[PDB]
Amino acid sequence: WRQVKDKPAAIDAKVRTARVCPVSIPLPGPGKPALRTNALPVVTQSIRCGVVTLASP
Amino acid sequence: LTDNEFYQHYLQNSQHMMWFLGAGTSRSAGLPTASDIIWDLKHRYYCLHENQDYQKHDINNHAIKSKIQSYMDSKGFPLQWSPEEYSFYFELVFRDDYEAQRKYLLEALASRKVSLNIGHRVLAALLEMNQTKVVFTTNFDDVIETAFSDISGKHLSVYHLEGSYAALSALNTEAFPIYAKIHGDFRYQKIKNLTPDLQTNDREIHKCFLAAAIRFGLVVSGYSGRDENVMTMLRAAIDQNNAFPHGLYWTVPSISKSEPAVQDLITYAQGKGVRAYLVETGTFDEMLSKIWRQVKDKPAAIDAKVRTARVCPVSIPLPGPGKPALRTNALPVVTQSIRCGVVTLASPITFSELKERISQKSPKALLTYTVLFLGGEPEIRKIFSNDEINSIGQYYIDEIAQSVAASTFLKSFVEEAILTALLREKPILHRVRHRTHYAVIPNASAKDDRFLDLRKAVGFKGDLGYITGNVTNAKELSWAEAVSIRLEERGGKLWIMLKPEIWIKPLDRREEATDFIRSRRRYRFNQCSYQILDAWIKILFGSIGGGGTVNISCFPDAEFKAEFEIGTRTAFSLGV
Amino acid sequence: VLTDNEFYQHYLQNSQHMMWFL
Amino acid sequence: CSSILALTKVDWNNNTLYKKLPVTLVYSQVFADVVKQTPEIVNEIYDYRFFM
Amino acid sequence: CLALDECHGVAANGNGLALADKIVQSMSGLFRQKHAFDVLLVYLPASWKKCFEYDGFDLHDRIKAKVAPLNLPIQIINDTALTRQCRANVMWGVSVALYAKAGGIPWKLADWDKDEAYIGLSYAIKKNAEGQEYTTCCSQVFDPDGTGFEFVAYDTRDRKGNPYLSYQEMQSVLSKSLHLYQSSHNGRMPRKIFIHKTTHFTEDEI
Amino acid sequence: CLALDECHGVAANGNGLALADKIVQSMSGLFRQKHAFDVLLVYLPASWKKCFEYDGFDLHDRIKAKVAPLNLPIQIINDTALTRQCRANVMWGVSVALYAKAGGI
Amino acid sequence: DRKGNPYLSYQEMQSVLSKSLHLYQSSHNGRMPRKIFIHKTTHFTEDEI
DNA sequence: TAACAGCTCTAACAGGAATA
RNA sequence: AUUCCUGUUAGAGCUGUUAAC
DNA sequence: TAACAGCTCTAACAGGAATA
RNA sequence: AUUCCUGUUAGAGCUGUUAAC
Ligand SMILES: Nc1ncnc2c1ncn2[C@@H]1O[C@H](COP(=O)(O)O)[C@@H](O)[C@H]1O
Ligand SMILES: [Mg+2]
Repeated sequence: WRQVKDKPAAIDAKVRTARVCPVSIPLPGPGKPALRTNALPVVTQSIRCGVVTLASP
Repeated sequence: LTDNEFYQHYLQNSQHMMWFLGAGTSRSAGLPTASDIIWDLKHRYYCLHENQDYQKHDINNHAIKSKIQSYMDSKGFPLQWSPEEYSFYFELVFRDDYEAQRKYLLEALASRKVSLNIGHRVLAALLEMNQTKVVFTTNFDDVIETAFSDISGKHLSVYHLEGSYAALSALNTEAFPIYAKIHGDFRYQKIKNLTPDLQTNDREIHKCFLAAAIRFGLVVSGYSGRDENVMTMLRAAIDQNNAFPHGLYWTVPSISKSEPAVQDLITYAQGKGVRAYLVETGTFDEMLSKIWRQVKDKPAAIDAKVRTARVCPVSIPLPGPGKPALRTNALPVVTQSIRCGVVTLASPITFSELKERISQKSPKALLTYTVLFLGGEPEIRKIFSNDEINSIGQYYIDEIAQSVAASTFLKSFVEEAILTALLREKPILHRVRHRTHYAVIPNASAKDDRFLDLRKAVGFKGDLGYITGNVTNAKELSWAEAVSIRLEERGGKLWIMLKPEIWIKPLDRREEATDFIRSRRRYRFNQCSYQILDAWIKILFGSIGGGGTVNISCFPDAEFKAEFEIGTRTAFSLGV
Repeated sequence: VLTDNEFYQHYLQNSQHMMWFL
Repeated sequence: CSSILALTKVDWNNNTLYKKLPVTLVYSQVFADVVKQTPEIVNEIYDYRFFM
Repeated sequence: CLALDECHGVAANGNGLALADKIVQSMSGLFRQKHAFDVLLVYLPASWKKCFEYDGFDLHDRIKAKVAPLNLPIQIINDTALTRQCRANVMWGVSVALYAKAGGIPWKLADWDKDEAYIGLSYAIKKNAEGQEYTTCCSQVFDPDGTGFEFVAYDTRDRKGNPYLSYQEMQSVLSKSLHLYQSSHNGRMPRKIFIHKTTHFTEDEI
Repeated sequence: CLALDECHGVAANGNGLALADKIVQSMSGLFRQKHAFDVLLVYLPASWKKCFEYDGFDLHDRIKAKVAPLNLPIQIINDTALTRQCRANVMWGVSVALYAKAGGI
Repeated sequence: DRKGNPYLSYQEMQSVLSKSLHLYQSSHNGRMPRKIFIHKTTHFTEDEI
């Protein structure tokens, strides 16, 4: 609806597409003068670790 | 080649003339151009990915155009109005979906926004009345089809790429008029509009153009080159025997802004022996308007549709006088036909010459040029000797209103004649200011009984007023009541206009009495003006404005006499 | 399969005649 | 992105090509300093030509 | 005009407020002749550097804050502008600054949309004795229906300890911004509003 | 604001174009505060009559065309509005003009 | 550009009228005007009509 | 293209105030 | 130019009608 | 309310001048 | 302070996770 054309004023006042609180705009395709950033990806999705239980806070 | 010589050349041989109209005529037909299509595509593309409201921002705004173009340049797309852009944006938006591309191109160039103007209608009239037989076009929308259907009332045979070879046969069997679209209708699968499709030419349409080259000469308008396939087809058409029997007339709205491709093609054609000429004739619409103007014996049936302004609209009739009624100052002159005298001169005469002869001789007659004279022949003999006069005869004006409307000389002559008639037998003096006539109460005879009613008209609170005298604070200016009398041609009727005025004896010293003229006229309200107009009607006509048909003749004792009859009651009409 | 954006383009080009099943 | 990029170019007080921030941010910072120093300005709004 | 002599004396005292007020009183001879001149060129010598900057006080900031309600622009010039080697750099700077302070517009954003207003909010620190003070002010750079374009800042206001505007304060400053934009464009709504904040927006602030 | 005294010199010189330019240039003090006001009441003393209207020129139209792109409405007031016999006439006219130029309708 | 007479030609009249209804459409979200009144102090030539 | 006719307009001035 | 349009003085612009060129 | 972790910004100084 | 914002030295405000009061 945000790209439908020639809509009467009353309808747009009625709907107004409410409001977008959690903004989420799509990232474009990877595409193909590239820029090289300093970020190294980390693909370790999970790790194992230890827990100790204490008798006192 | 100057434009006027091109017009004369085209008019001389208009029966053998192909036309070539690609994307240039559509600009003026109410449908978007190539640049408008590109900008629309950019608008959809930008609004689609970057989620923005489509109708919130327009497309012909400068700021939004710059922002969208900057966005397009951000993704590395072509910069500005450069080749391989229109096809590029089409293939970008529609990602090689020729059905959707066709549907969009149909919707943008659909047959609802098109409003035919003079150019397309004139070309369609040339098609129907059979001067131009072949109209090639690189254009998709059915502007010429709609124009021909509107004007001729007959279905037009449009040719395209689907059939392809249909046009060539029509040419061979002389099934004119033919309207072959080199790039085909948008109603069909193949449109041939992208750059990759614009490098090749259909074999059969190519052959049809080559064959049509020999038969007629080409006039190409609204075409700026930039197409390789059409340019090479034209070049191949040049490179054959008697390529154009009537020369290739390439017309551009501006010679200076014409692309170099057109000029070098013209030079190549001239080098190949044909008489191809490049001319500038302004826009396509003006060119076709002039061409239609020079057309002789255009049928009335089609010309009633070519130029709808030529026919007279708004002939809305007026109702009856049935059922407060304003009383105007117009006296209807019911005289329909009059008699005048004509003198034939051995040498041509000028209206100015006759006017100066009037000024010098000052005869007791009237004359005008068209030489119609009203009065006695001996007066004309005084004005013109026997040597310069060939014969003296009669003239009859069967329709006075049409005659005065047609020629302003007749208007002035009849106005002067009726003015002389009205003041012929009356003491009221006759003067002129600029080009108007004034009947003014004379100074000496201001005590006449026929002025007493007028004396009542100007009187204050019913007492006796004043008609003539001297200004309150002027050295020598003298003032009198007067009426400006004029002739008005309204529709098919003639009326006498009376307007009460304050005449000033010195002509050039009228402004010095302006305040007085204002002061005397401050309180001439509806009742007072009604009284003055009635008094002036009585003075000028001798009868009160009830059921009267007083008739007045000018020069009653003359062989050529004009006898007018004016109703003594001014125009009136009760409210509905 | 097709990207949602081209589906939006096709819907918007011809939306006068397209159903809606829910 | 385009709005901010264009906004970083209309700082007349700056005599270089651009800034790090849009002129809105830098002028809001400058007026924030001005107001922090002088509390009796809060009532009225002021043009950029004064504090630039 | 000449700077009144006691300013030099207060230069020894290290009293920034007194120095600024004395400078304002020195320029007071120019209050009546506002029509004659467009831009004032206040010069602060290096000898006054002791009062140039110190904790809780900014000399140029105080001077401009005092002179702005009187409606007369100043382009303060210190020894830096004289010192600075490259003359063309400083000359471009001062020339553009003076032309824009007179009332002219050296340049404008090409093909800028007149229906979009770009709000920008920032803040500053006042180191109070007991706590901290956050001063938040807004600015607008919209383009009116005319050819020139506007650029106006204003305070967002009684006391704030955090730089996040609450519901009331943020809606008030945005309503004031909306009225400001309406006043220029005959009363037309802004079809799109940009807000640039240095810190994140709170849930109530949005 | 106050008009420059050079306007008087230009008016004595009888130069309409320069007079209009000087009147417009006098507006910079208000232009630094364009947001502050809605309508500007420009007054012209009778001593400038020599440049009010002459051939190939009209001061009112020049001023209106010079300040139209600057978006500030202007209500020009001559001495006539002051010396018109009646007062409610001038008051009604000026008030309705002021309301129309500041807002509208 | 230049006009020697107060009567608009074909192209100028069409351009002015185009600007007019485009302004109306912008102020009417694209809706076409149904009645148009063009008042002129002088008579319309054939080109203007 | 040069006059001439009418119809109508603006371009400069001047100018007084709503039936008395 | 708070307004209004009433006149004066001029010139153009269109139409024409002739004479041409 | 008192620590702890991170993100981020301003407060005060100091500081050289755009491929060498 | 014609300007630019790179560093240094610190502190605050936001979030969180604990301990509670
Ligand atoms: N009114 C017009 N009459 C004649 N030619 C035109 C007109 N408008 C545009 N053109 C020509 O059409 C060309 C554009 O066609 P194209 O760009 O090939 O689609 C321009 O270069 C113009 O020379
Ligand atoms: Mg500065």
